[PDB]
Amino acid sequence: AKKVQAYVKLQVAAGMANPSPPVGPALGQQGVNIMEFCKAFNAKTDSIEKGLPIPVVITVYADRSFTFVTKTPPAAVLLKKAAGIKSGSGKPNKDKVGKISRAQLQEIAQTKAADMTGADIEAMTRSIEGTARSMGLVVED
Amino acid sequence: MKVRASVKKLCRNCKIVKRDGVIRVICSAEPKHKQRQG
Amino acid sequence: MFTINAEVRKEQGKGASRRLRAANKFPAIIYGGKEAPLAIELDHDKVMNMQAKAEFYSEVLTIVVDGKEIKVKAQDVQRHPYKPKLQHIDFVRA
Amino acid sequence: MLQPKRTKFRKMHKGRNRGLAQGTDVSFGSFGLKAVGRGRLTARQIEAARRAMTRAVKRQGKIWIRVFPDKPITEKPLAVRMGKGKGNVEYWVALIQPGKVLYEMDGVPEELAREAFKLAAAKLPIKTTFVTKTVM
Amino acid sequence: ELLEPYLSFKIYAPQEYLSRAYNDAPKYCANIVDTQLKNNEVILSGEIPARCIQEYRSDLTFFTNGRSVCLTELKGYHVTTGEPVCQPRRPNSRIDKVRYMFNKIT
Amino acid sequence: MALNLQDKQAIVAEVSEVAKGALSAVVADSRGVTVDKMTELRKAGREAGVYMRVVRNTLLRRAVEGTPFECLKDAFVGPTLIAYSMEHPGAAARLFKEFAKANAKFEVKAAAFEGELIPASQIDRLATLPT
RNA sequence: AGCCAGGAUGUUGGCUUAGAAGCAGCCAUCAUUUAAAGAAAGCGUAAUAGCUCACUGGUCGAGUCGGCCUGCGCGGAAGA
Repeated sequence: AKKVQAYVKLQVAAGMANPSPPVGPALGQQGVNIMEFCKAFNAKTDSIEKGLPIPVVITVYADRSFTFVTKTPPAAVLLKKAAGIKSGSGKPNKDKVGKISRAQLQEIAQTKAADMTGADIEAMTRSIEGTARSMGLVVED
Repeated sequence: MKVRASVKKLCRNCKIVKRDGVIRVICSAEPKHKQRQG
Repeated sequence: MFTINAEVRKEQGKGASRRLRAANKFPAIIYGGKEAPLAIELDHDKVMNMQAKAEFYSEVLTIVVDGKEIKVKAQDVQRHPYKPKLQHIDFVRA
Repeated sequence: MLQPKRTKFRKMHKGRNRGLAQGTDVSFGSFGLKAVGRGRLTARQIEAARRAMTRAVKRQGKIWIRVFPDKPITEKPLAVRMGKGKGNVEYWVALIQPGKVLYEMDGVPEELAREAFKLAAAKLPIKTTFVTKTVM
Repeated sequence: ELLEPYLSFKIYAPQEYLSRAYNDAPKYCANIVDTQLKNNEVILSGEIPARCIQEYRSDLTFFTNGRSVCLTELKGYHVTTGEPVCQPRRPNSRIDKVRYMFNKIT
Repeated sequence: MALNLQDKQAIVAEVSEVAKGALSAVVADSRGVTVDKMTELRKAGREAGVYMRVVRNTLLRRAVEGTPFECLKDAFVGPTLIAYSMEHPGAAARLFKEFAKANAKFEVKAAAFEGELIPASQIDRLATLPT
């Protein structure tokens, strides 16, 4: 397991193939081709969905392309199609922008557990749900 | 170099000495922070 | 731990008061009830460190003079004009 | 610059600055810049020292000014001989006795106010310090 | 409302200096743009106003140690600029009716 | 650092984990990574939960201070950087072998895997565990 | 006090979709894995990355750090 060399977790919606205003120079900043994030970017994306910003490892070598294992979208953007409102903070405690419940967010939390690291699910629960708390969202426990 | 009447530590790596009675602030990091008098 | 040793004054007035307060000790007085007021000088440092707690200005103190203990309260107190030190205290008897 | 809105008289005697101050205790804010030095803060020094303090704490906090000039100070025009009447009031000042609380501040951390009062003190001629409202 | 030229400015500089060229970006009115590597060479698609574009050749000439190279072409009349909306005189003369236009002003 | 109450607290807490503990092993990551934190401790999550304590605090007057009341043979383990590894579920579980295997699994070093106490023995690679 | 260690996945987080990605400004200032880790004091970035400190291990082995009060001193202190 080699350490830091070039891998960076940055790209927008997984449905946006070959970006240039979003990523562009950021993905092709190194020797890796701009084409590498369209022909190979949707090779794993199509299996689930599109339009979801999902981070992926970009460990660039001298071997043209690179090795990668795609991970899990951020809880933030997940709370739009699974929250109702597409917005978020700006006014955290100043006003209650939205709300869910532990019965639904704890329900979604363990799905991301393949990427999450915890001794037990409950922990990841209060973690991700607290992430929801930062958005001005208050859990309906 | 500066020769101010007041010579407080600018950077973190600033160190106060008192060579030949005259107080100085030598900085191993930034050569601009080197100052005398005070 | 509110307990302060304190001797009895003898020479009252601006004269001995200043000689005394300029000797790491300051004058004070305990008065209240039917008893006649008892002028009482006490050590400075201690009481200076005592006002560091709010309970010094509420909870009952026990000033020890001539063996006899007097339960009191800090009804009044005079800070120094600007220096971090006291000048006089009025212990209203509890 | 602070200045009285109309007064009974336009000019007044110099007078001496003797004595201890009355504004000893902190009465409004939780902290304070007590004046140790014996002097006479002009209006420009108060407005200036306030600026370099109202900005030091940003939009947050609350500041009180425990002093006000109300003493007109006259000056003789340059190249004018002695006599021919009292000069013209060029500026207003507030006399400052030792132990005189100048600025008060609340709604700020003790260290933040500790730094804000270093700057206002820097602006003021008289020697100063830092005080905290002791409960009774 | 003032409008100024903002022609795109492609540039090719060695990758080792490529970070330093980014420092030129802050010093120039031109916006950052998409770019790509080309072997040891590096390339980027700039987009800066013509009014400041003339010094850009000096900038690439200095940063590259003479290894710098670049090209550009005018495009996009839309842009907007500041400040004070300064304008270059003047129009117009050698035609009848202009005196009536001067009369219209007052 | 917090005073006697907290040091002694964590220590006595370690002592309570020996009262219901069993097999233990050594580990010394002079150059460890948090990446390995998600291997042995993620393994802790693979066993049951948070309870497992690597509690790396082998000061001769700290972790060794809790030694005279439980397992005095571990007193010689004291020197150098050392992190005791107690267990609770499954007597003589597989947590021991995971230090030896993990060390060969990109981890630089692991206190020369000398182990601790069940047969009152020494450095011994043992698959001989109840499986 | 010095000494090789460590100082994490989403946080490209919502924000004015040009970015603010611990660190322009916003408000929030999560909680876990834990010997420890602020969703961060400084540095460095177009923004990342990156380099540090907080903090905590161990090596180490005895006093040490920061205010207050004052005494006496140094600097600030250049003329025919």
